[PDB]
Amino acid sequence: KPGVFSFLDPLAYEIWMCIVFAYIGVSVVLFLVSRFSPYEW
Amino acid sequence: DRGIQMLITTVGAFAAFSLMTIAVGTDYWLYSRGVCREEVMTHSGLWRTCCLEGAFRGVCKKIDHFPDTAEYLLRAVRASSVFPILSVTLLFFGGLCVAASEFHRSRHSVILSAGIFFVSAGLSNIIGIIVYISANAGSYSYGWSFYFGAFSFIIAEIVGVVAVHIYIEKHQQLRA
Repeated sequence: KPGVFSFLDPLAYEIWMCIVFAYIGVSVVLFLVSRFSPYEW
Repeated sequence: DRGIQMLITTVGAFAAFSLMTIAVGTDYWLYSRGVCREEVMTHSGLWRTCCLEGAFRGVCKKIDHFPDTAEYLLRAVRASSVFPILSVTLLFFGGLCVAASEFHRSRHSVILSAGIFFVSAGLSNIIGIIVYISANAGSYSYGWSFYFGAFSFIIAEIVGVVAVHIYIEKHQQLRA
């Protein structure tokens, strides 16, 4: 019986957790280098 | 919201640092079947693995790491665990900058330096988790110690964003 939330099976639960962590880290760094510079803003 | 932002940053930095030292100090990172001397259920940490059921309740020894250059580098980093410890120092350096921020109002770079320290420390955590998971694999469950490190990363990024926001608005007010 294909269990619900089975579409996450191809990637292990470790990858899904680290993808969320990587997404948050990239977003903060991209904001940091694009907003903190007086020359850029 | 100038007052609440500084209170959030000061409170958040203490929460991120306290969660980090507890996560490193405690040994409830992983629940696995093993021996703490047959093998039984054990709770493993960064330095010690200990059984939680059986006649050897609570008694345990140091974790050995060394039992292939790429494998050696991963094992050496994992054995030293420099990345989780490096995240402890960066929170400590970031906390000091926030504490010294309310002293030197003239210098606006001290609060921005705290923001960089929190953002950089979070990058040291995610790279620390990947090293820990990869070495672990090369049934199980994660205890609250592992999740403390996960929640210390999210708090560190949030405080870093708020710390950068405080510095940016100060230069905006100076430019006005």
